Amino acid sequence: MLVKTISRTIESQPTLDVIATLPADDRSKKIPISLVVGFKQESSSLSCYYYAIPLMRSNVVGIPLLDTKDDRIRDMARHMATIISERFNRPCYVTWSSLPSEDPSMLVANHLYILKKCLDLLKTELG
Amino acid sequence: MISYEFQTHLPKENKELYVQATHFNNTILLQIRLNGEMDSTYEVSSKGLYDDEEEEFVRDHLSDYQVVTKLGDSADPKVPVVCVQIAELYRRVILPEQFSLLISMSSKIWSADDNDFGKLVFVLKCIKDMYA
Repeated sequence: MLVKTISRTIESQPTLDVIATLPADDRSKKIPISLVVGFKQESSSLSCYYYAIPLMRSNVVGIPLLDTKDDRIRDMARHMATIISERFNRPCYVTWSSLPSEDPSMLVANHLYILKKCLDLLKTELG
Repeated sequence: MISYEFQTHLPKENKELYVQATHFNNTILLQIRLNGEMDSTYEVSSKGLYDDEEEEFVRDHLSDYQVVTKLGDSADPKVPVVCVQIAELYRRVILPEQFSLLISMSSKIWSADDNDFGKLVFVLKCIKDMYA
């Protein structure tokens, strides 16, 4: 199977809930990463859907596929997709999933943490 | 939190077809990948809302959608057909076993046509077999 999806909670700052669709076999190529990421409780909204891809072959180009008016959400989805695409040299689709209870100021306060934890997870899961 | 998925091969060297869906309060996000590839995205949303009972049958079964191309070809005649059929499957069948659907898919699954009804029916079956 050339792709797989995994469900992960990232713990120990808000706990994050992740669904990631990933190439099963990986160097840097054609199969996109899709990431759904949000806070976890214990229904959610798809707040933003962002796409990025390396322009050449670093230049990665990106665009909102489903935009949000909230800069705090947009920033996160943009950074996530763009940094993932750069990091792994492949296209990336990112969804930011918002708990009914979400205060997006949490994304601002934990911005760098959220990005690095997702990169870390993806590193491991791509090996 | 809840992911749905289904992995098979296009009928009958068989290419891998992978479907996955995440459901949200506003939308469902559906992936349809061909050999892991995915290059287009579309937003499918519903257009608003003696004598005879047929005119209410007509209105109650008039199901039109707006298909917006977010990524990929915005002038493929086969896309709004596929998208509406997927949308209708979700509305009438899958939910249960408001309407917005975001579909990311490989354009390479689809008088230019190849074997389009059989291929459409198979993909619809895959989505249903997921429990979409």
